[PDB]
Amino acid sequence: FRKISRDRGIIDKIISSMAPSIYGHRDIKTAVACSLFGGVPKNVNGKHSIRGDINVLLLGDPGTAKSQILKYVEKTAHRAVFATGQGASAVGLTAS
Amino acid sequence: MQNQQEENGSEISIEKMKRYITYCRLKCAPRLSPQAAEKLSSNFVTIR
Ligand SMILES: Nc1ncnc2c1ncn2[C@@H]1O[C@H](COP(=O)(O)OP(=O)(O)OP(O)(O)=S)[C@@H](O)[C@H]1O
Ligand SMILES: [Mg+2]
Repeated sequence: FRKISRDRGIIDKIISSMAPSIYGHRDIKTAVACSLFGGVPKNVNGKHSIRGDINVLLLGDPGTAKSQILKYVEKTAHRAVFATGQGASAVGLTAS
Repeated sequence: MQNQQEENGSEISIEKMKRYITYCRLKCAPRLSPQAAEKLSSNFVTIR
């Protein structure tokens, strides 16, 4: 990991490794890379809290392969939970 | 900077603020003085 991260083009290589079945959507793959790697959540002096994870919204016309990107993130991430609004065969987002 | 100011005393700690708010809520319930009433009665009718 240290050897491959020492390379200068590590970020572009990671972005290109995002979702190999998806073609030509480099900006989406970059946003997915930021969301998967994440930032640092910080609580300064206890009182003030700052969120440290990236929220990404893919707004697209249908047939633009957003779903395959979501399944790629599900296979890739450590703890990825898939939920859907229209469908029913999924874990709900509301606590019960 | 917040830690240095809390050591200085120009800002006090959040749990201590919570406990102080509880203390002041149970202990103190102020009254307005009669000399403080006519000023409110004037500064309330000038707005109207
Ligand atoms: N850039 C792309 N690269 C590879 N496959 C693509 C690309 N764009 C579309 N597809 C294919 O087009 C189809 C779209 O299917 P889905 O991604 O499941 O549907 P969708 O893109 O989420 O759009 P919806 O669900 O109707 S809003 C899949 O077979 C994808 O593989
Ligand atoms: Mg879809």
